Amino acid sequence: EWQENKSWNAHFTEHKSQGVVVLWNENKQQGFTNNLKRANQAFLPASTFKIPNSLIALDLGVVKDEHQVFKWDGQTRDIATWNRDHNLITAMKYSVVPVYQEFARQIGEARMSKMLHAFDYGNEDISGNVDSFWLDGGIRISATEQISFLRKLYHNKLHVSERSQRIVKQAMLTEANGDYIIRAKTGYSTRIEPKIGWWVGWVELDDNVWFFAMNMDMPTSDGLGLRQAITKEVLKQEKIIP
Ligand SMILES: COc1ccc(-c2cccc(C(=O)O)c2)cc1
Ligand SMILES: [Cl-]
Repeated sequence: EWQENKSWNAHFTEHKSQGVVVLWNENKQQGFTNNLKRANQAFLPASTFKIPNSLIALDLGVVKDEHQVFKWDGQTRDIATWNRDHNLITAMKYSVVPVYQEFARQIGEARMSKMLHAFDYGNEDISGNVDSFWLDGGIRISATEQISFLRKLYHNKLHVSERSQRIVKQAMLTEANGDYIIRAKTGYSTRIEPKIGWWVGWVELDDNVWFFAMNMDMPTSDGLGLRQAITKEVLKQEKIIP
């Protein structure tokens, strides 16, 4: 049911890094990873938390739809794409933390906690600031737990409306061509050690879906592109994508 393929470790060592890739073959109900223990190691989700955060905001009506404009608050931040108006699609695309912090404040601690328990999300612990716990609070989630959560989202089995789940899956759209569709979300955790990068989502094929969750050590922002590049090298090696 789970199989460990250490040959994938080469994809991390080539960049003098360390990490895990977890793949789940939905048709076969079989999982594959280079490191079974790290596959189950729990980290801060960082911006991968925008997936459940989006679902909750939509289902509570904090966000009406994917077109509602959230105006820039006028504070110039170090990420240029953050200093502009956004909707849910672009807020996800550019991982706009301040927009989602406003979501979290409107959701509030009580409803946020209830919804994460309902989602069985990670350790379900939101200790810390209601608008930063996923960056520097007590919430933790592993790669296999990310896949478990994503499988529910894909099948519309989370305890929010179908509409909310469809909109979030629209917002997760990352790449699409004649060969595959990727719906995914990046994360970059820097506020508490160890600094890591995330990429979680799935690859839609004609007759199967491959769910994936990867994280890797990320001492500097220079390596952020490796989150997707390493995942794609594994998918290519396993003949999942050309
Ligand atoms: C060194 O600090 C930072 C802080 C934030 C980012 C960032 C901001 C928005 C999107 C992404 C990204 O995943 O593409 C990364 C980078 C570096
Ligand atoms: Cl879509």
